[PDB]
Amino acid sequence: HWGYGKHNGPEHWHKDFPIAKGERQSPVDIDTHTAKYDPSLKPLSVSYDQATSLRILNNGHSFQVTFDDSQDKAVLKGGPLDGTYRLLQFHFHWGSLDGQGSEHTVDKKKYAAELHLVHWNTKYGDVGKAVQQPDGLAVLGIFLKVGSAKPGLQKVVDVLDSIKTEGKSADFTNFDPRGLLPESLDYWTYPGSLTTPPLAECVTWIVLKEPISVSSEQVLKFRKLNFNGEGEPEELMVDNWRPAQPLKNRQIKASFK
Ligand SMILES: C[C@@H]1CC(=O)[C@@]2(C)CC[C@H]3[C@@H](CC[C@@H]4C[C@H](OS(N)(=O)=O)CC[C@@]43C)[C@H]12
Ligand SMILES: [Zn+2]
Repeated sequence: HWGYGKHNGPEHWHKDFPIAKGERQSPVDIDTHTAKYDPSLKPLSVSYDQATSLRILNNGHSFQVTFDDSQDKAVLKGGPLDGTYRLLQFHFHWGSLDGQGSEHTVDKKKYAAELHLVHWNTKYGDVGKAVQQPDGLAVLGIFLKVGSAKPGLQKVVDVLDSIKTEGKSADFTNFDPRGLLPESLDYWTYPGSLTTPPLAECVTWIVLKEPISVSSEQVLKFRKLNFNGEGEPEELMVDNWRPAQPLKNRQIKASFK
């Protein structure tokens, strides 16, 4: 029922998901001058060498690459985190044009897209239990700007024609998510939420300062996806981003000076 349109988009979500007006909603604007450098923050540990990708799926609100999270193979540790977080999936949010698409903003700047690598805390045993906990999930957010191609994204772009409509999936084995990371792991962190329904307040956000560059041809392929199922009136999957929500009583911390 929910979506990104005039009649079912972000301003409607609170009716089915009243936590939409809660105290730790995401995304937020990152005011770079107000974010406090925290020398106590650890470097982020991204251990993706044994990652096992399984499938690529159009879920009607994004496309996602799902991983085997039945063991500690692709894990996030350190940074602001206590314990070990398993990679479940990554997905993107993007715009109809390059001047919008990101969920987080930086001094009100919107990027063309935002990559979310979703991880869950192994102390809760499964992701369904983890989404009920304030420290259940860690989402690594990476901004995309348009310029030079990202070679590590091309394997993803080239299969999107096979998952055009809601509910379509394909084999997507042997994909290495290290190819989607920028040079620097400098980050901002704050306590927040899932950015789609059910908007659960279960996420430690880790947003990288350094964007990755993708080509116009790569983001054009995102924009050919469809929100609709096959047969249904064609509605391009564009502008699948929630705007910035009130920061309320929260501090954004920077890992860097
Ligand atoms: C599988 C877990 C358990 C659960 O209840 C689910 C299904 C809610 C929806 C979640 C999913 C985890 C992966 C995604 C995270 C995304 O949030 S974001 N955009 O902040 O990264 C919201 C959409 C998403 C599919 C959750
Ligand atoms: Zn997301």
